[PDB]
Amino acid sequence: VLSEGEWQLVLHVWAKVEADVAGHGQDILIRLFKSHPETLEKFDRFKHLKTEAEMKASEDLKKHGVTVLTALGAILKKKGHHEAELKPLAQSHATKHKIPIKYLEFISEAIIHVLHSRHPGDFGADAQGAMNKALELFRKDIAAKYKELGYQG
Ligand code: HEM
Repeated sequence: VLSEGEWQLVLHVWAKVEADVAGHGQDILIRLFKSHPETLEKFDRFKHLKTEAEMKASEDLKKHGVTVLTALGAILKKKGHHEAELKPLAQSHATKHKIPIKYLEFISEAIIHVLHSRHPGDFGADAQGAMNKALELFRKDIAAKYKELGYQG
């Protein structure tokens, strides 16, 4: 369970992310797709993007980065009472999108990298530790849903 002080560190940096949801989303998806190319294969609509410049130019990719960060932000602001928000997400990503838990670890690592690039003064070690704990809780709760449905990752 994160303490209240850890949730404050998380939501203090996220309020910065929300100043520019679309640029943050771009940087995070592009990092994910470059570091782990297999994840790009899950998206029929982005499969055609071959270079980082093509990814940066894609309005559809930018739009989907806003979708992802908007849903994550809604979960974070629930501070670990996020059952209603998480359940629809785990069901679609297990049974429709077929995303293994491992890929949620990958995108977590991209999120933490981008936050540290863009917000050094609000993302020192103590915030980085709280954010890693929040994303682990996110993954742990999804993985429980996966297990129930027969997908565990
Ligand atoms: C922070 C983690 C993630 C969040 C909050 C998230 C959220 C979302 C949301 C809100 C949607 C649209 C509604 C829905 O289909 O349920 C979506 C769709 C999708 N997500 Fe995720 N997602 C995350 C991670 C991933 C990852 C790691 C992958 C793939 C490697 C993935 C693949 C997909 C696909 C294939 C779709 C449908 C996209 C389309 O063709 O319209 N998601 N995700």
